[PDB]
Amino acid sequence: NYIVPGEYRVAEGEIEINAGREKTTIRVSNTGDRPIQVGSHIHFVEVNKELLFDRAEGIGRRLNIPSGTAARFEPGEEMEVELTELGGNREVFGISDLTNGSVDNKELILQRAKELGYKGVE
Amino acid sequence: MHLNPAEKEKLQIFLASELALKRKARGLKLNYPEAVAIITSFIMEGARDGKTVAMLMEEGKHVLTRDDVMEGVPEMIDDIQAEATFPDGTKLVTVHNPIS
Amino acid sequence: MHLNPAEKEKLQIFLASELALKRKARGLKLNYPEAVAIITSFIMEGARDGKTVAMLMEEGKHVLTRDDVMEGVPEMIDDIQAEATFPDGTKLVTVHNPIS
Amino acid sequence: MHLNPAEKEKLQIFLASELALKRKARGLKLNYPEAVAIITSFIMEGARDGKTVAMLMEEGKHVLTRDDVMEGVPEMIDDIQAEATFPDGTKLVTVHNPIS
Amino acid sequence: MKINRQQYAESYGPTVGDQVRLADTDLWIEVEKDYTTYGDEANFGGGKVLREGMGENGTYTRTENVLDLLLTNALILDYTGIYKADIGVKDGYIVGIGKGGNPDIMDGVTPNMIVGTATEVIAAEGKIVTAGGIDTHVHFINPDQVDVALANGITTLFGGGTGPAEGSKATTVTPGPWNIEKMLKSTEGLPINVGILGKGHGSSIAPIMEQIDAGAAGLKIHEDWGATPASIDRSLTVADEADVQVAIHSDTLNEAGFLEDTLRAINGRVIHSFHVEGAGGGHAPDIMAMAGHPNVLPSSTNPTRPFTVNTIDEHLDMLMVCHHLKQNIPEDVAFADSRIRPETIAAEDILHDLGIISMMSTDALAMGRAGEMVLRTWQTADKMKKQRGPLAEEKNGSDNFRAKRYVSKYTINPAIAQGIAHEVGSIEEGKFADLVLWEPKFFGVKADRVIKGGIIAYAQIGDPSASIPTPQPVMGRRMYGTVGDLIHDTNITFMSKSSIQQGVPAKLGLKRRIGTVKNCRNIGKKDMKWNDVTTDIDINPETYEVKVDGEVLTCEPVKELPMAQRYFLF
Amino acid sequence: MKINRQQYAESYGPTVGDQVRLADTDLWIEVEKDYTTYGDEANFGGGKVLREGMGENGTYTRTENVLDLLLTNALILDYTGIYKADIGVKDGYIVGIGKGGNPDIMDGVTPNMIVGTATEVIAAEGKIVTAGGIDTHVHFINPDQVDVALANGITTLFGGGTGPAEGSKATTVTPGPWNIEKMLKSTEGLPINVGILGKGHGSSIAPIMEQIDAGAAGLKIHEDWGATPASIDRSLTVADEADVQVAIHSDTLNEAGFLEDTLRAINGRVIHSFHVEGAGGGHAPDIMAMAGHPNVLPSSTNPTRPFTVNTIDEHLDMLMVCHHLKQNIPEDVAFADSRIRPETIAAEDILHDLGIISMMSTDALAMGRAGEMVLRTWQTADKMKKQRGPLAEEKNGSDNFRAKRYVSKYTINPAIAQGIAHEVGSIEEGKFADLVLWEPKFFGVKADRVIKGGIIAYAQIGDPSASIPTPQPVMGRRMYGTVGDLIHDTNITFMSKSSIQQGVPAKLGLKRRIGTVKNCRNIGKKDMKWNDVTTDIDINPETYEVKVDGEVLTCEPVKELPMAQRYFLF
Ligand code: NI
Ligand code: NI
Ligand code: NI
Ligand code: NI
Ligand SMILES: [O-]
Ligand SMILES: [O-]
Repeated sequence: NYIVPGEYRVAEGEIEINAGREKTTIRVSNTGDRPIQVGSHIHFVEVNKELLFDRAEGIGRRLNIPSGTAARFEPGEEMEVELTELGGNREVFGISDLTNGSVDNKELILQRAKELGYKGVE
Repeated sequence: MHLNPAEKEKLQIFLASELALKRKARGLKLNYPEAVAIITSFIMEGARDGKTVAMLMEEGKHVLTRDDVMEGVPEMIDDIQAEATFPDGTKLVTVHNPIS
Repeated sequence: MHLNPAEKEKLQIFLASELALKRKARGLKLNYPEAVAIITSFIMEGARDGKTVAMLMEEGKHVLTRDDVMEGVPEMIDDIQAEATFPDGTKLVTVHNPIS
Repeated sequence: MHLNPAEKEKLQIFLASELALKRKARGLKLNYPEAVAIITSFIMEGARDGKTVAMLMEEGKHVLTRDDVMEGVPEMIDDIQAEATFPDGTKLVTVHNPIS
Repeated sequence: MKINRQQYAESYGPTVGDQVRLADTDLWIEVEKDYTTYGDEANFGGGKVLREGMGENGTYTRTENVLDLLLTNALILDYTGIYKADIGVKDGYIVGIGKGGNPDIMDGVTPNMIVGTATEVIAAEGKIVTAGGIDTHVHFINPDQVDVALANGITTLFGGGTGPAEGSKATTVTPGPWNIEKMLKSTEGLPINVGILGKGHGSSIAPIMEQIDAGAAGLKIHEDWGATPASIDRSLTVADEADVQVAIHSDTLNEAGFLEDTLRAINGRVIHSFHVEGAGGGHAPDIMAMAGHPNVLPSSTNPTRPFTVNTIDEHLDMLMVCHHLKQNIPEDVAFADSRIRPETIAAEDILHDLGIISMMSTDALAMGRAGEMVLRTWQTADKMKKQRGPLAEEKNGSDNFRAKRYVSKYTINPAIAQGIAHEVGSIEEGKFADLVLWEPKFFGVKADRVIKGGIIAYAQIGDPSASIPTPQPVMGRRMYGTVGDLIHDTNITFMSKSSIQQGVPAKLGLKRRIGTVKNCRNIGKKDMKWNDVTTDIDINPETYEVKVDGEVLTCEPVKELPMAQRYFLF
Repeated sequence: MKINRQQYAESYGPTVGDQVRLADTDLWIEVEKDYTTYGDEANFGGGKVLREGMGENGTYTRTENVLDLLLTNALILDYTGIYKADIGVKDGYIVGIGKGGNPDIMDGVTPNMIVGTATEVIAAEGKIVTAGGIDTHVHFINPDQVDVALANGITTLFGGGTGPAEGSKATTVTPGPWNIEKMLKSTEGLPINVGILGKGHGSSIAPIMEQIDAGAAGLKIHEDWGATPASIDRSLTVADEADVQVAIHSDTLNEAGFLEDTLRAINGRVIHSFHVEGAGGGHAPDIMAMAGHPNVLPSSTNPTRPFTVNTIDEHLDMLMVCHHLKQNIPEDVAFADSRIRPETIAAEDILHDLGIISMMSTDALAMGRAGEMVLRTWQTADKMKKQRGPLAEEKNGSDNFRAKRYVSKYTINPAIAQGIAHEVGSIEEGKFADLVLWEPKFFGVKADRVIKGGIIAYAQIGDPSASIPTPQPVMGRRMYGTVGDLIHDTNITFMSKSSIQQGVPAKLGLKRRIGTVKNCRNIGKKDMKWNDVTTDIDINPETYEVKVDGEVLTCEPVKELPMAQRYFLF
């Protein structure tokens, strides 16, 4: 009966984020000498060039982490992350200008990524 | 005096603290704005005294305790912030969870 | 603190009362605004103390007497009104003919 | 109370003086606005006490001395002026070189 | 991946089934539904979602389904529901309630709620958002009353007055074409919505009607100007022609008639009965029986709300002082005792709880408190829960039914009564973006931010000289919506159809948004949201006992209220 | 007859070779030249010179070389010089700097500086006069911030915001055509010059450009909206077409790139790098390397200015609170430690002293203090003199070189960066009469009188009820320039060329003077007055050590500053 003004009484249970979307785990390495932190909703293939990973596996995807959070890579740090699929129209424009259209155009995205030196185009 | 807008406003905080201190002295459990005023004025006076930001971050957590304030007031106050002129100019002090 | 307009204004009354009380303490017969301030602040502090409206209507008539104030001041003050937050919310107190 | 604009403003001076006096009492050397506030409030309270303009011109030079204030403050204050209601109405007091 | 609900609520605000305490009351509201897609919540800041190519679309121009403003993660409390949604605003109006963001990459984005280059963001996660309060009993006595109102979440003032003239100090009346014109011009500088009431008095039509044509938004019948059968009749005939509302403060003295005579003069026509309980004025002792009738839209004013241990002592003396009554004159004492009645004040609490009194209002500065309409609504709901229990209609331990019943009293119902609910009074698509954000700990007490026409007009904010806006002193302050010419675009002057047709705004040089009063004459009690009950209210002329359905309505006064000494410095 | 120099300076202010201490600093400025004719000094009062037939000409009409206002005996401190002159103002502009009076009887009167029937007089003898400060990093969060700015001698606010919305609390952005229009209207009531920045984010041109056409004066790129290569690129393409400036707060997180990636996206185009040291935001840890590049116009914000013993503790906690970071989450702690760095803050002091950082600004209410840009500039110059000595460039024991280098940082350089130096930013003939008078004892601390468009807008003045204006309480107050319609003629709203051509002021009913932004795209670091140094700045990624010309830049934090506890009540 102690009253905390404005307090919550949350319901039981847990909230599943990005329910029903394919999840993918990949290893990612910060090959640079400065820290890189990556937000939940950046098209993963378009992150900093100096992050080394299988760039193809970032296409049409983003981090499977709570909305508004980020993953941090210290200089030289390699770790696994889990990705989820982009939704809506599955189009990306801007950011690093690697897509500018449907994320289905994997061949074009990778060509641009490779030309510009985004590490891990295989 | 050449009072600027902040100096005029902040006089109010000192006054509210004086009011709240009188209420405390006559045995009242303090409410939300009273508690906030006391701790805020404490920070500003501490800056004037030449204490460091770190000293005030520590001291600010011991100005009022839960038995000095009404039920729920400790949980209403997540932090108290004040800017004041230290010997090295204006600085921001944040006292986190001032009343346990 | 989240001060609303009334809270800001009413700080002035407390301050004017503090000023007037210092003047009284050094032996001055109080004037019209001084007397009004003292009685008004008394009402507001009484509400904060949790007194009833009826208690304050009674007590307000005994805060200052005619020998505390200048000639004509008792007759200038027909009543003093203040609103304050009681335990049961804001209420109006009117003290009629506070100084006999 | 029927406060006019000047009465409202001048409450601030009294408040700033109260603040400054507390700072002095805990052993601080006073700064420019603090010193000005103390001397100004002194003049206004002296008028209320019924002193003459000439008395206050004299007394105002002995309220604070150079050891009460920070380096350079005496030389920053060329004079302090206040208007207050004397028994014979509003008058201007100027205290020249208040702190030697 | 899953997030526990405590952590979810801390980050995004509450979701379905979660409850939130209203201030320091015993009242809990429960999230009924949530428009989000879990994982695609909108939020703004460093590394957050609403960034170009991500949650913010970088392609579309403003016209192409992009918002001017998104309020993210709002807990809406409204007559329409208690639920979680993003709120999208464009051109000063609410255009979308749903889920905002970027359809490029997010699922479930409401099609006209795109966050684009043009979009400002307000974070509402962890806030309760309500419509701005609609106060329909305002005496325009002291311009300082506007900030008082804004600070407690009021965004529309309907009433009358010319400042502290005796007519205005007693009655919500701006009399005649000239005073109305003057006050319409004054209104250009008031940072709140306004509608002006003319004097509902006369025995010929033309003197009353010319006030409507001059720009009044309604009429007030008040006993101080003669609440006679003639004045009642002529005012309602005008109102029926003009499509504006009439408010009444009836003949307390029963000089020209008793309640039944006032009802006969009304003759089934629609009317807003002010301070229906009667301490604020009206046929002694039985005026509150008005609230049972189908053609009456009944409101309370706030000082009787709720019934407390100081209420009677306070009100008896207030009445005596205000009417210059003498304690040693038996007619004066008899009058006061006939007007200030614990029996009807106690019943008034219960009639609110039952949905028989439909509206709250202030009576600002003429027997009511400009900044306490919202405050006292929730204190009343809390008292009733404590004394009467959860209402039978409630589910899952929540107070949602009561919360919708009570929020309606100061939002949608006054808007409907006044003929302005097409513009204001609820959080619905197509209505003006008058929105109030509340921290739950301060809910109903002190508004966080008051949005007027889609721009913040008033906020609790700190030191303007500080590095950040939160350091002390945190106080209510006017924001940019009130400055310069923006005050014109963020506020509405409500006016009669005829004054608008006759070009009064152009004649007077009014630059504010002009709102039309309409659809006031073919409504009734049935149209009062969640408060639509009609019944035979009996008030015993000897004992003042109130009966509904054969049952005496009574309750005890309380010694303490929530939303009181924990919060206020005085 | 001869006058000793002490007495001369007491009567007329200082003359050639005399020095004046700036406030309670160790900084001395020396009068370089004097435009007067000794014996014919202008002055005003009983029995003084500026009287009809004497120093005031009684023949000429206003059009005939007569001034609206003469500031007599000013000690000018400006990038153009430190010197003694009368300043003549007409039609709100500075029209003459030289010697005023009456050619009838005085030698050496500048031909268009006649004191005539039409001439007002301000006595500037014993005052230092500077241009009004130009703050280019303003968050429009709380209208009370304007007086704060005026009180410390700031006369132009460039930035963005809609009030205390989260977008505005984080970023100097007024997003989209509608919010821009609303804020242009609000600006009509703000007694200061204003220019508004749109959101520099998008992947298509049109959503960004439509903000320029709507009336924005520039753009802000901020990481909170996605400081991506695309947003950088599109904003600069817009800016190059529109002739407006772009400000950047870069990707601290290095999410889409490191500094070199941001520079590649900029691609040699002109850009204003905000809080270039990086505590205020930007590529961790090396953003300050921007200040070495020829196409970057670099500014600091004020809370790191200068490096003091409380700076780090204060900033670490400020960052944690503002970003809702937790002390027990290692990623949060790592982020904070990567962003708040004594190594770069200490170097920032020195980079200012060397003329490598060209500008100061506030970051008002979003990590900076609205009334301390001028204050902290001089505290920095003072610290550097104490720690590094008089600069090699100095002569005769004066600090004139340093004083010109530093005054330029908050006057002319921000004006040049923004494309507004044709109107404001220095005391030169042909520019708007935005002038600040300072008593030397209060220099840089509290302005005496702030002149806006040739009328006093703000002053430190006393009791309005007193016989004279000097009795207590002396406080900062708005003056007649801010009242009624005079606020329109004394202030400038700066706007893009396209919005002006498209008639936005007429569309919105703007009555303020309209200033055109221009010549922003073919400037660079070389155009920053007294602060034009380009060099390779190396920031060690491991240690954060800053090197210039192979030399580590470091200095100690100080325990005490001038212009601090001697002056302020809190
Ligand atoms: Ni009434
Ligand atoms: Ni009324
Ligand atoms: Ni920034
Ligand atoms: Ni900023
Ligand atoms: O009323
Ligand atoms: O910033």
